[PDB]
This record gives sequence, structure tokens and C-alpha cells, in this order.
Amino acid sequence: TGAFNYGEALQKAIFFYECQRSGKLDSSTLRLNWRGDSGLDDGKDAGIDLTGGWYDAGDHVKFNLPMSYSAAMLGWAVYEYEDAFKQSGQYNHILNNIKWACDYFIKCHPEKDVYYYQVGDGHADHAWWGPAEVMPMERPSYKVDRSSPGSTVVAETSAALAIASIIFKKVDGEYSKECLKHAKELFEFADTTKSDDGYTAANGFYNSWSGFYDELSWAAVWLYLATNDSSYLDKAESYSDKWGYEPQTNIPKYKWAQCWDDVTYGTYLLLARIKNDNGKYKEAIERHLDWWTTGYNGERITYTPKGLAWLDQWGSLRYATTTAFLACVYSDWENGDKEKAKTYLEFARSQADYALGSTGRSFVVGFGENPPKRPHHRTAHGSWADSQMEPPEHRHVLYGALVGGPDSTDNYTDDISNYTCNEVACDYNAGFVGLLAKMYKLYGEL
Amino acid sequence: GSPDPKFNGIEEVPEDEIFVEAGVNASGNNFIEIKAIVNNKSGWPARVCENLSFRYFINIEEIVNAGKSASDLQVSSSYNQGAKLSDVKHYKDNIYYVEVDLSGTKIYPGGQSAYKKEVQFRISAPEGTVFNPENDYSYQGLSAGTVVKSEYIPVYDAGVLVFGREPLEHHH
Ligand SMILES: [Ca+2]
Ligand SMILES: [Ca+2]
Ligand SMILES: [Cl-]
Ligand SMILES: [Cl-]
Ligand SMILES: [Cl-]
Repeated sequence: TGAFNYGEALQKAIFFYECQRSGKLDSSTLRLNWRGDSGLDDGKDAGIDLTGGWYDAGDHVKFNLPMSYSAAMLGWAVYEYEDAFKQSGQYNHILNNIKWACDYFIKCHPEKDVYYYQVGDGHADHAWWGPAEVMPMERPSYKVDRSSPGSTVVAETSAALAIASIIFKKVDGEYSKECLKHAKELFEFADTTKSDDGYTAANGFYNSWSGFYDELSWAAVWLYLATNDSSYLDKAESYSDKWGYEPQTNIPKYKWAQCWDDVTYGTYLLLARIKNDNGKYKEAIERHLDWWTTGYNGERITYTPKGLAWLDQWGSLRYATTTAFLACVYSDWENGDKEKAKTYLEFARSQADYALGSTGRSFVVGFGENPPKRPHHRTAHGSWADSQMEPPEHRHVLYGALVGGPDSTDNYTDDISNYTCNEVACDYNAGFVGLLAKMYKLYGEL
Repeated sequence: GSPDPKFNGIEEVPEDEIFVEAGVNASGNNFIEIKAIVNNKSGWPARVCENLSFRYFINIEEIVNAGKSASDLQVSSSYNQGAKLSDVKHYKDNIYYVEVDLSGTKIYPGGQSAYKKEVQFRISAPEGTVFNPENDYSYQGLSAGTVVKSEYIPVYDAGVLVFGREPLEHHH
């Protein structure tokens, strides 16, 4: 074992983030030749430089909620499995990409209680089909402030920067400190406003559904891990009664996944390891991972016949691979339940292998047997004529992109206009990178 | 183990990204009129070009041998929005060219009207003077009523050759 080249998949899944770069690029060091300068006027309507960051998906909007969630999850992967990244030769690559997003979040925070959370108008952006470098339409910027706040996106950004402060401590101490300063200020802004009234330009794309208490606790626990100031630990725990319960109960919620909207599940796990007191956070993460694997109290997530744990029709692979990363991290917790860890790790392997080819085909662009070749992605496609069908084949290979995936009976079609199947996105790849790092550690290092 | 470190997305450029297609729009004893469509189908990477120009080369041997000169040629057009047309300019020997300059117009792979711009220009000699297109470098392979990509109508980006070749004999 293993059954697939996890090291190659990891390399490619990280490379995907280079394909998403907005802003001024250095063509002399890029690992590809089909991306150029784009979005260079981002921020100019506000009088501020907001260039850089990542385009969200196959479009060119910069949506800071999924963008910061994705940078946090990549950062969490490096925090847990640094050696796996070094041994696979991917350590500088992953840091370079995480810094691309975090440099942008810093630009987006020009004063203590002001945060720009989006560049681009979703409707206008999606109305045109061509490569990033030649976008013809205006790209407005949007901000939240004390009068019109955005606790969800400000706290997820705080969390990404807090994580960045940890993983950059040794390689770039000055940047590490800069990220931490911004992370503390952003957290205070989100925590003292507790409101999303100002977060409006992402309506219909990235609404805050679960609310901001999960993000407040996620950012606080990462700030605790970044500073060792126990006041942040207290702060994270203080919202445990606010994250959410299963309907009609007082049981901490468990029937969903760690995702751009809901970071409750990873928070359970991080707090369980910190407290190590056989208490409620242990119980909560185990309920969650049991439901995804063997079942909890007679209930279990839907599985496809070919073995995919299937949460929803949108980003099915995204949800399964992200949960598989949490399962990896659980499996490495010394004080965890050893029999559950075995079950969780076998689940993580099965979901990685489904994404990489266990059904007979790969769901990762540019990887493995019969991969998707028509991901829904404007720049990789490379239309010169504002049309998804011209040319009929993509001009470029979007290596590493994890696509949406199949329906609940394993049906999938490789078609540029099939959204459930062929969507790609920052958040689709983020947990997947961590899963691949652990699989490479387990199977690819000797 | 570890993945192949040679991995990259530096792709083969499979097609000419920026070029002119041209054809004969009209002709007579003493003139030729060219339809030219400048294309920017860039992909490696896509880019906006706002300083493109091209040059159409003629040979005036037959004009000179008739006792006339380049100053007897006239460049005209009723179809050139966004394009400036030069008078005939000397290259070398009896080779001259018309420069067509689209600087200030954005041409980019972003829609049917964006990736290609059409220009029409006519070069005339006086009535009764033979104008022979057959010995003109940029006339090679052109037809009436159609446009085709031509390596003999070179394209420039801020005056720097990016596609096609100038008429170098016999000298390269
Ligand atoms: Ca939330
Ligand atoms: Ca001639
Ligand atoms: Cl490791
Ligand atoms: Cl919302
Ligand atoms: Cl590499």
C-alpha cells in the first residue's frame, strides 16, 4: 500500500491554489505559464490596495469567508503534519500559497475595526465567461465596520491569520508577528460586535447560515494555541452553548461537516485535545465521527454503493474529504479512543481513495485514470469568445482541483455546465490537502 | 518517496496567439485593397493588448520602372475605426510597407468583438499605372473574399515583432 500516489496528489492539490491567484504575479518564479497579472485595480474604488488573494472557484470573485476558511484549513494541515510536507518536498509550496491569501487578508484590514470582505460583484462577475487577465467589468469592493459589522467573516479571517502566525514562526518571524497582531485585532472586532448586519455582498453565494459563534470559538482556540494566553481558551469555551444542538435536543450538533460555514466540528476536536479531561468535547467529536463512519445510536450518514460518505448533492467530495482530515487528526491524538481511531483512519483512507480512483476513475483534475477534463473554471478553459463551448476542450490543465463529485448512487458526468459534478473551489481543496498529507505520511514515506 | 519535482503547468503553446488574417477586399488595374483582421486569442497567459500594429509589405519595382516613385502611391480607407494607417514607408531596396497601428484599442480574448478587429486599407497608383501585387511580399497566399492567417504580415507589440517575419531575402 497504498493504492494511489498520495504524494503526487498532494503536490497537485497544493498547486491548484497557484491557479487561483489574483493580483500581480512574478512570471519568473511561477510554476505555470497560463496565469498572468489580473485584478490589478482591486480596491481602487475604496482608495486602497486590495490586490492579491485567491479567486474563489471557476469565477473571479474574491469571497473572503471561504477564502479565509480555506487558508485556515491549509494552515491546520501544516500545523499537524509539517514533516509530511517536508518529506514530500511540498513545505515551501504550501507556505507560499498560504502566504498569498494571508497577505491579502492583511491588506483587507487597513484599521483596527475596518475589514474589506469581498472584491467583485457576484452577478456581474458570473455574467461573463473568459480568463481572469482580461476581465472587462468593474470590480467593486465591500467592507464591514463597527456600524455595519461582519463577525462571521472577520472571525474566520482572525483564525486563518492566527494559524499563519504559528506556522511561520520559524521561517519568517517578522511575518509571524505581523499575522498575529492582525489576528488579535480582528478577533476583538468580531467578538465585540457580534453581528453580520454589514455582511451583504455575498448574499446568494456565501451567506452565514450557522451564525458566527463557531467562528468566534475557532478563532479563539487558534489564538490560544498561537499565544498560550489562557484567556483565549476561556473565551473559546464560553460560546459552547451557542454553537448549536441537534433539533429538539441539548446534544451538541453533529450531523454536518467542517466547512466554510461551520467550523464547530474542528473546534470540538481542538478543544478535546487541549482539555484532555474525558469531557464533553471528546464526546462531541466522537458523536460526529461515529455518525460519519460506523454510525451513532443507530444513525449513519448516507453512503454510496461504491463507498463515498455522502452528505449533500453539492461538493459531496469536499465534505467527505474534509471530514476524513478531522478523522486523521483524531487518529493521531494520543489520548483518544484507540478502537475508534482505527475505524476513523480506515474511513479516512477509503474516502481519499474514492477521490483518487477506487471507482475506476479519478475525481482530481490532471491526476490518475480518466480524470475530469472539463472543470467549471473560466481561466483553465480559456475561452476567447465569451462562451463555455468555445473551445470545446480546455486549453489548460487545472492540476489538483477536486471536483464536486457524484450523486448518491455514484453517477458523475464530466461536463463544464454540470454544477454538482464539475464545480471546483478553494474550500473543496482545503481539507483534501490535509487528508493527502496524512495519507502520504502513512503510505508514501518509505 | 516523494513526487517527481519536475512537475509543472508550463504548457506547450499549441497555437499562434496573436496574428493577422488577411484577404483581398477589392482590386483593380492600379490598386489593391486588403481586408485584415488582427486577432488576440492569447492563452499562455491570456492578456489584453492595447499597442498592437502590423505591416503590409509591397515591392514597388514596377512603379519605379514606369518612371514613378513611392510618392505616387496613395493609402486610403473608408473602414478603419481605431486604426491609423501610415503612408507607404521605405524598408530596403524597393520594398515599402503600410503600417496599421491599433494602439489605444484593447484587443483581448474576451468576446466575439473583443478578440479580433477588422481594418480595410487600399494602396493605389495613378490611373493608367500598372500596380502589380504579385511581387509584393505580403500578398503571398492571399485570396479574394476570404481571410487567412499570414506569416508575411508581421505583428508588433509596442513596435516589437511578436508574430511573422519581415522580408529578409536572400539575407536570412
Ligand atoms: Ca458559522
Ligand atoms: Ca508590386
Ligand atoms: Cl508529519
Ligand atoms: Cl448572511
Ligand atoms: Cl515539487
